[PDB]
Amino acid sequence: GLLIFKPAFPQELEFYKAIQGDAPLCSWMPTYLGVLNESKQYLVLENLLYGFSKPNILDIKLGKTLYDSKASLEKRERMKRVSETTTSGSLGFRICGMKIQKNPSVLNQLSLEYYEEEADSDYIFINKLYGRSRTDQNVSDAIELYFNNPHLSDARKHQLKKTFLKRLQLFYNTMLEEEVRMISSSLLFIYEGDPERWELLNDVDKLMRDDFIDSLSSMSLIDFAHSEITPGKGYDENVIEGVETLLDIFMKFLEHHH
Ligand SMILES: [Ca+2]
Repeated sequence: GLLIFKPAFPQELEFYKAIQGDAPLCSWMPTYLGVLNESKQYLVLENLLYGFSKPNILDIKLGKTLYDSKASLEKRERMKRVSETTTSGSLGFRICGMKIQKNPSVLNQLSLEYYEEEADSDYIFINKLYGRSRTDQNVSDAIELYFNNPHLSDARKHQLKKTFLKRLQLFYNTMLEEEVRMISSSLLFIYEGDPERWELLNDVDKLMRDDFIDSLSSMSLIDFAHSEITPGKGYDENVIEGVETLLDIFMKFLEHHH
């Protein structure tokens, strides 16, 4: 599963084509490889899950404003409602979903309405209703829940929080330099839930993802159907505000853990 096939939206295709010592934006994105035709067209992308044994996935939507210019006022109105009623409008980001290995301690406290199990795996899908119902006060706990893998020691969970903080510092620095406007893009977090793989790699976790063409965790930026390059227009303040909040949250994870 080296590759992903995503239905092509012309604006997302144009964004990948336009893009592809602070890191450049492209280094956060999946590698775009081309298109496949059916006709139905698909974007062919690097699979960000490739190489993980038990990937644990967190999708976060970036921005207070959640519509672009091309939006019909019907969806413009729907998107203002989403922003106004979730952490998007207050904090600049919201949890969109997760797919994580179930932790018995977690499952006991989480409402049945917030997730979908299966018999065929140890994985739960944490749904949109969960992410939309997070408040400014409990959203930090929701992120700590993501990391609460039953197979990882407290030392490894902490390492990951620290590594992702560093990625957020680097991503913030990238965003100060990029002249783009990105609407409803996601940061995609992935970490390795299999501690045999932590053994194999001796707990060494690359800050930046290996260039695909020529990791125990990764942070990526995905979903560019409402993105475009905007040279001369300055940095994306809308997105950076969400990043600023994530930085505060992740720095707080490190408090008290001397
Ligand atoms: Ca080893």
